[PDB]
Amino acid sequence: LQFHAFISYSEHDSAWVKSELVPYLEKEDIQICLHERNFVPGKSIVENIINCIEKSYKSIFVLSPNFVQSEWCHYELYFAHHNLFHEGSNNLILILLEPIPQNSIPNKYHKLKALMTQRTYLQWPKEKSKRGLFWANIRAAFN
Amino acid sequence: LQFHAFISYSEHDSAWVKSELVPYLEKEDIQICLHERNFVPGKSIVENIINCIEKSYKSIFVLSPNFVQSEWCHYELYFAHHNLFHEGSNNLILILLEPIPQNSIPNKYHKLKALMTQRTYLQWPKEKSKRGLFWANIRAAFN
Repeated sequence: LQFHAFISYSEHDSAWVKSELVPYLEKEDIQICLHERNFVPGKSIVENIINCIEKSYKSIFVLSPNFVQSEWCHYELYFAHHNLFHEGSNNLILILLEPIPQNSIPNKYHKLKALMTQRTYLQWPKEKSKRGLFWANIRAAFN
Repeated sequence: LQFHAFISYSEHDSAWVKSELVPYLEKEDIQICLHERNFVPGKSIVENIINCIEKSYKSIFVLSPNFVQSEWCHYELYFAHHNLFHEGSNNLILILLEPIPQNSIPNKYHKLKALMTQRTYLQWPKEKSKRGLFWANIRAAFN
């Protein structure tokens, strides 16, 4: 493994990932694989994603409605049968950054709906005093 | 019809579309639909796209490696069987903005690989003297 964490996210959520999640992980010596730094052309998105997933200890998915509408398609098409998304896998971390009503999810995304039904996700809290508890679950997932 | 043209493109190619393609079309009284920019709220990505396609005379796809890696998945998954992508379709216009080698395209993108195989696309030239034949081909598609 080359990375402690792969982070998969939508550009719509860029700010939150780059000001909160990424510096929090970097402060704790958690090296991150990202599409901006690691992706290479001459390779498909599928291959870059596969590289990050295979070289990383954990894979973090930053779930939001925007993530559903722009990023999930690749995972449904190519990664539905992947060990990462099999129930009882120690390496998946799902972060629900903003709520996703189940009926907002396109009906061909069968794996995404199966995962949301599982309810293993870590929810980002509206209340700023209950953050820290979020981070406690994150550090439990790693450290 | 409300629109003469739908334009599907990647944001990575925004510049070329907004400084070159769109003004060229607008100048000649062509009403343009965009699923993000001719916004409809209350809809998923799929519903916006199919909306634009059904309401427009032609559908223009601005093909680039970036388009393949960020936009095509939705079309393979939800629209592969649509009449728009049926061979011998008067209504599809493919613009090749930047080259896409066959091996960079994921093998599950069957419809895209078939379309690229037809080689009916309009290629954007590096040399500025072969433009104009390019633009003349565009206006040809539209009168």
